[PDB]
Amino acid sequence: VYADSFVIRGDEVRQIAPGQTGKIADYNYKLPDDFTGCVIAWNSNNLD
Amino acid sequence: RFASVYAWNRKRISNCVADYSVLYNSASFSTFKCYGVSPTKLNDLCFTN
Amino acid sequence: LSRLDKVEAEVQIDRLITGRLQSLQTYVTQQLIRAAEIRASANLAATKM
Amino acid sequence: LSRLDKVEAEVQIDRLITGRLQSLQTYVTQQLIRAAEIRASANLAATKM
Ligand SMILES: *[C@@H]1O[C@H](CO)[C@@H](O[C@@H]2O[C@H](CO)[C@@H](O)[C@H](O)[C@H]2NC(C)=O)[C@H](O)[C@H]1NC(C)=O
Repeated sequence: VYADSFVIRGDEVRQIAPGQTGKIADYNYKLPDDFTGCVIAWNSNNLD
Repeated sequence: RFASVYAWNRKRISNCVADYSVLYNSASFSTFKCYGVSPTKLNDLCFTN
Repeated sequence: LSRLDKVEAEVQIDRLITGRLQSLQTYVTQQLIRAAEIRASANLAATKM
Repeated sequence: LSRLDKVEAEVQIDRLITGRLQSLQTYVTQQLIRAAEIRASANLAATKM
């Protein structure tokens, strides 16, 4: 179980899903289109 | 100023080259949902209008 | 495959595959039924010979 | 078609069309196989006549 963690600006959380494309999915981190796994995201303005 | 939604402003972009990558790379576009075509390939197509 | 990217194209391709493969299964079934009819005619022709 | 509008109904219709069309292809295939059996019996009857 690889756990991969990073930060992204709120409305870009849509980009992460498998088969998406755009700034994160194109140039930073892409999920495989047959990904088995879970994407966990939560607000961090209280910290970051 | 844009149009109001009831009277949408329509412009024919035609007889011109269009790189859609420079659109899609704009961090402004919170929504860029496409149908029947995928953004990664738009530059491989040409369209009648 | 020019318009769409793989994750969407796979759904479109699967529908053409389904219909093209069902067209072929219909063809090969029909040719098997009709080949049995020709072999009946060939056995009859051999007997008449 | 009383419950749903077109964009949703078309998926529901496609499922019924698939299953109803496969029902007919099963019928017509089996009726062809069984028609060959009748034609064998008819040729035997003609020969016995
Ligand atoms: C609308 O105006 C903006 C600001 O003048 C243009 O912004 C450029 O957009 C491209 C594509 O994302 C970037 O590569 C440039 O770096 C941007 N320039 C600046 C100064 O921010 C934008 O090009 C214009 N819209 C269109 C469709 O051309």
